[PDB]
Amino acid sequence: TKCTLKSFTVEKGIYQTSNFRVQPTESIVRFPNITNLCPFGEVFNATRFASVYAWNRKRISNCVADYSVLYNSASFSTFKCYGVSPTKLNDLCFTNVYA
Amino acid sequence: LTGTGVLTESNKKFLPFQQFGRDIADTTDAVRDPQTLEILDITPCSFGGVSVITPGTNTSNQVAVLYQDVNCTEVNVFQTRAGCLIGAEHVNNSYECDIPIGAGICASYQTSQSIIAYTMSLGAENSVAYSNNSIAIPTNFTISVTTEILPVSMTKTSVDCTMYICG
Amino acid sequence: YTMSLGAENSVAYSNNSIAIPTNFTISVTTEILPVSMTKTSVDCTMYICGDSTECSNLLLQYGSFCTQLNRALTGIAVEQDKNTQEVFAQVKQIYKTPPIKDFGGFNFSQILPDPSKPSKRSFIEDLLFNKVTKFNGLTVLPPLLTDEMIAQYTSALLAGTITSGWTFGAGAALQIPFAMQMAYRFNGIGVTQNVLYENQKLIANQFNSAIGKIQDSLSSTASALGKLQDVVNQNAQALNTLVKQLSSNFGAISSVLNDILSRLDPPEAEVQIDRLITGRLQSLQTYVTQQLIRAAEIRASANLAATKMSECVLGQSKRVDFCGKGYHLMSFPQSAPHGVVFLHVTYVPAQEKNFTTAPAICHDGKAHFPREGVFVSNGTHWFVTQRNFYEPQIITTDNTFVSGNCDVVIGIVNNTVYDP
Amino acid sequence: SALGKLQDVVNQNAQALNTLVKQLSSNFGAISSVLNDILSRLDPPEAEVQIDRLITGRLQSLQTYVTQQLIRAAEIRASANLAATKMSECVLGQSKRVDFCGKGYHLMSFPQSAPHGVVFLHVTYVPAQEKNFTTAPAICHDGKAHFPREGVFVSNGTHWFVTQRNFYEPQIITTDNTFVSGNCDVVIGIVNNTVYDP
Ligand SMILES: *[C@@H]1O[C@H](CO)[C@@H](O[C@@H]2O[C@H](CO)[C@@H](O)[C@H](O)[C@H]2NC(C)=O)[C@H](O)[C@H]1NC(C)=O
Ligand SMILES: *[C@@H]1O[C@H](CO)[C@@H](O[C@@H]2O[C@H](CO)[C@@H](O)[C@H](O)[C@H]2NC(C)=O)[C@H](O)[C@H]1NC(C)=O
Ligand SMILES: *[C@@H]1O[C@H](CO)[C@@H](O[C@@H]2O[C@H](CO)[C@@H](O)[C@H](O)[C@H]2NC(C)=O)[C@H](O)[C@H]1NC(C)=O
Ligand SMILES: *[C@@H]1O[C@H](CO)[C@@H](O[C@@H]2O[C@H](CO)[C@@H](O)[C@H](O)[C@H]2NC(C)=O)[C@H](O)[C@H]1NC(C)=O
Ligand SMILES: *[C@@H]1O[C@H](CO)[C@@H](O[C@@H]2O[C@H](CO)[C@@H](O)[C@H](O)[C@H]2NC(C)=O)[C@H](O)[C@H]1NC(C)=O
Ligand SMILES: *[C@@H]1O[C@H](CO)[C@@H](O[C@@H]2O[C@H](CO)[C@@H](O)[C@H](O)[C@H]2NC(C)=O)[C@H](O)[C@H]1NC(C)=O
Ligand SMILES: *[C@@H]1O[C@H](CO)[C@@H](O[C@@H]2O[C@H](CO)[C@@H](O)[C@H](O)[C@H]2NC(C)=O)[C@H](O)[C@H]1NC(C)=O
Ligand SMILES: *[C@@H]1O[C@H](CO)[C@@H](O)[C@H](O)[C@H]1NC(C)=O
Ligand SMILES: *[C@@H]1O[C@H](CO)[C@@H](O)[C@H](O)[C@H]1NC(C)=O
Ligand SMILES: *[C@@H]1O[C@H](CO)[C@@H](O)[C@H](O)[C@H]1NC(C)=O
Ligand SMILES: *[C@@H]1O[C@H](CO)[C@@H](O)[C@H](O)[C@H]1NC(C)=O
Ligand SMILES: *[C@@H]1O[C@H](CO)[C@@H](O)[C@H](O)[C@H]1NC(C)=O
Ligand SMILES: *[C@@H]1O[C@H](CO)[C@@H](O)[C@H](O)[C@H]1NC(C)=O
Ligand SMILES: *[C@@H]1O[C@H](CO)[C@@H](O)[C@H](O)[C@H]1NC(C)=O
Ligand SMILES: *[C@@H]1O[C@H](CO)[C@@H](O)[C@H](O)[C@H]1NC(C)=O
Repeated sequence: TKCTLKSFTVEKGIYQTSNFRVQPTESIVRFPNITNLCPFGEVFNATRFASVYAWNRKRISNCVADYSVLYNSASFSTFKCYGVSPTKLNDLCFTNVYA
Repeated sequence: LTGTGVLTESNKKFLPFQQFGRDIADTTDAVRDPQTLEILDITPCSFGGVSVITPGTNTSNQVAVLYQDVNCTEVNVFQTRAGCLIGAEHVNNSYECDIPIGAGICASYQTSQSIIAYTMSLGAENSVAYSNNSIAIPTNFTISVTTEILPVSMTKTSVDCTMYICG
Repeated sequence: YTMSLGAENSVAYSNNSIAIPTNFTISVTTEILPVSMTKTSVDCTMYICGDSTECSNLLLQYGSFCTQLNRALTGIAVEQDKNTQEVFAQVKQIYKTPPIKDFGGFNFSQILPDPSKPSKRSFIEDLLFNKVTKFNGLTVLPPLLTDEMIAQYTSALLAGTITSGWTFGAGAALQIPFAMQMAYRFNGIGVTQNVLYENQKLIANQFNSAIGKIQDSLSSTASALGKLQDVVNQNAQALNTLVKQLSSNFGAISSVLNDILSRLDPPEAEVQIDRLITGRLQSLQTYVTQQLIRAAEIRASANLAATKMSECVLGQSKRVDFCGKGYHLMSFPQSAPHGVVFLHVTYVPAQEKNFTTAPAICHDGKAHFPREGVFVSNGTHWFVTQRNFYEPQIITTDNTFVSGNCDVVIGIVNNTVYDP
Repeated sequence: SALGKLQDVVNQNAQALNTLVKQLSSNFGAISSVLNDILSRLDPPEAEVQIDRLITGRLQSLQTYVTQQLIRAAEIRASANLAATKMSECVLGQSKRVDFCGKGYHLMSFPQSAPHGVVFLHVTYVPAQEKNFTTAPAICHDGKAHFPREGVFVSNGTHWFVTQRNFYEPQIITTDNTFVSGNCDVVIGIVNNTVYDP
């Protein structure tokens, strides 16, 4: 109450000073149980690439995506993300991924 | 999708293509467990305002705490319709309202002294001796003087908007 | 179509004709006033930054914007109880009616508390309550005075008015027969008490019928309480708007704070959060401002209701149309959801005759004027009668006074004045 | 506490100004709440952005202050109008309005000035002591029903008197105190007595 009123003296009455909230005790993490690794190797490290007018699209579905290798590898000259951050990517699910 | 809340069983019949539910505020209402296809309601972890009922610090540092619109569960405990009141002694005797709590309940600092809570009195009971052929006529009178205080004006402030914003 | 401005009715005005009512009706009207509004309270921190430490830390950069809104809402919540207290808690004691309802033929069973209910409310109060009908830091506080306590206060005021007239308002409740109370109320409107006593059965029957009509109106016309239903609707609408504002983006990539925090690093999340904080803080400021303006309107209405209670229920009003159309006799308060309903019992002239009049009568050259009332002629004989009710009396020296002579008063006519 | 209604007004205005002054310490998203520290550190292309953020925050703060002042001023104006009404219909005249000028039957009022307000001393007449008297709506004499011109009929158990409603002052019932209307067969509860003819 003293902090709420910014004073060391509190006048007689009833004051609303805070809000009671039962804090959580533990975290619950749920994900589909699957051990497949997403084939990021054969997309980046492929021998031959397609021309930009006929750019090749690959569909990634139903696999555990290990994005650590990507931002941890230093071969790449350009690495820029939009709409999401690389650090918060490893802990994030997607319906589909398109490469 | 992350958040904090109590996960409970539900009777919400989600369609096979629906994975998440939302409330009016666009927050998550329920989820389908990705491992077992059941619908779980997400109820934000209970909460409510906290009010401190206290006599002035020039008298005593004892306080009572009112947890607004909650049950005396998740939190000398008195459950009222205003919330769960902890620290105030419940007294059967009524008195005039001092520090209002709500829902007819008021609190005060009284007797050795402590904070008490009670249902406030509305006034003394006084029946009128009514009958069809009896009239009461005053035989004496008193001249009384009362004080009525009214605001008329308020401080005539003026703010230099340019100097205030860009001094 | 072009609306009509009521029916056209010319008055048969002339310089020597007066219309005096020969009959009257007792009417009961309903005046409904808002008294209080929902005591909302918003946790500005939980609303803006719910369960997010980063958002809260950004919110701290706006200083007192949060706590001054909590203060403004507290001020409103407090004045809502002040308004209720000022309207209903005007009696120092709790009065109760006698077990025998010997009120001269006046039936009050429909406005007095019904001891058989779980809450001692009147029948009409029950009718009124049956017509008027989250987790984001938005709460509603209960009123300080519960519905039962309001019903008890209206019961005390009604029992006082019925058994002691206006004496309980000024001081102590002084018992008086109800018929005599009405006799005083009639004298207060310029109608001699003998009219009440001679027609007591008719007046009581008209009163009972008017009350039955009030019950039928409240029981059948839902719109009768619109002034109070709109208040409930306005507060519900305000809260729904505030809640809907949480779904807005305000320029952010997403309205959901957790979806921003789980996707962007601090250097970008802080910008998106600042955008949401600005939007939600502006939304709260708009809500609070609307609540302050509406609260000021409600306060003005509550002050009007308190004025009517004091000068209408506890006393007798000489103010025209302050307490309903007609000559005010008495009023009865009733509680209602977030408001008060007054049943105003008034005297309205009902039937009239065309009489010839004169400002004065000559007798021996003296000009005689009425002490009270006016002179009337039915075409052959002159009488003096009270202005608001035809009751012809012989013109005598105890009804009139002499001032001046026949050569001064314009329109004076010749007659005789009986000397008892 | 007797003057709380006026002390609160001073406090409310002081609080509004103190809030406004405290608002100068907020960053509103800027690197610093102090404008000179922004100007002394950033070039115009960045200083203008930080300044726009501070201007937006401080302008919103002023708008909030002004809105609160307009609402409070409207409340004060309504109170002042009520005070003027009481002054005119209470001090300058005599109020017939029940409880408009204090509890009781209003006699007179006296104005007093006060800081940012007015205090009225209302002098009222309040009945103090009462006795239980028997009453009747009318008295029969020769078959005529006599009603009081002013006051009511009372009986102490043996004799009937007429007295003013608000103060016990028994007088002999005479033809100069009552009037005749109708007869004994109409008024419910009429009692027998005698009417003195002076
Ligand atoms: C009306 O009441 C007043 C007081 O309320 C009476 O005045 C008192 O009378 C007694 C005599 O019995 C004195 O001893 C007191 O000193 C008086 N008080 C004051 C303030 O003067 C007054 O006598 C009563 N009148 C009647 C007719 O009984
Ligand atoms: C005054 O008006 C009332 C009704 O407005 C009259 O009461 C009615 O009188 C008729 C007889 O003419 C009865 O048949 C009705 O039943 C009465 N109604 C009620 C409710 O009692 C009353 O008679 C009129 N008086 C005068 C003198 O005209
Ligand atoms: C006052 O009016 C009520 C109804 O408006 C009367 O109550 C009725 O009494 C009759 C018996 O004569 C019953 O048959 C009805 O069912 C009652 N109705 C209700 C709603 O209670 C009451 O008796 C009247 N009081 C007087 C003294 O006449
Ligand atoms: C005007 O009123 C007077 C007084 O009532 C009427 O005079 C009476 O008329 C009746 C006839 O119905 C006679 O029986 C009475 O003897 C008359 N009394 C007196 C003192 O004259 C008079 O007729 C009325 N005139 C009109 C036009 O209504
Ligand atoms: C009322 O009576 C008076 C007298 O009692 C009338 O006065 C007469 O007026 C005429 C016209 O001027 C004179 O010739 C008479 O001499 C007057 N009478 C007397 C006794 O001097 C008066 O006109 C009468 N008015 C009406 C309307 O009848
Ligand atoms: C009612 O008041 C009358 C009027 O004073 C009382 O009659 C008087 O009583 C006294 C006794 O104290 C006698 O001395 C008077 O002569 C009586 N006067 C008359 C005109 O009767 C009467 O006694 C009172 N009764 C009660 C019950 O108080
Ligand atoms: C008041 O006095 C009158 C007489 O002046 C009483 O009238 C009598 O009533 C009885 C019963 O009906 C008759 O038998 C008598 O003949 C009536 N007297 C006369 C002279 O006609 C009347 O009852 C009295 N009322 C009260 C309440 O005492
Ligand atoms: C890519 O594949 C070739 C096989 O031709 C292998 O030698 C090389 O090490 C691979 N690089 C990475 C980064 O996996
Ligand atoms: C505190 O209470 C004492 C009485 O014990 C009084 O003298 C003193 O002035 C009070 N102080 C304040 C700030 O009210
Ligand atoms: C609190 O919970 C108990 C059961 O645990 C229940 O009986 C009681 O009515 C509840 N009170 C409120 C105010 O919800
Ligand atoms: C108050 O009275 C009730 C009976 O109505 C009783 O059950 C209760 O124990 C009493 N409590 C106290 C503190 O006296
Ligand atoms: C009084 O006279 C006017 C003259 O126009 C007439 O219309 C009216 O009906 C008359 N009143 C009665 C009661 O006859
Ligand atoms: C009323 O007016 C008419 C004509 O306007 C006039 O002849 C008559 O004398 C007037 N009556 C009175 C009492 O003035
Ligand atoms: C009048 O009689 C009633 C009977 O209940 C009594 O209570 C009351 O005190 C009496 N009046 C006075 C002034 O004593
Ligand atoms: C007053 O009521 C009693 C019983 O309630 C009755 O006996 C008496 O006659 C009534 N008096 C009048 C004047 O109606």
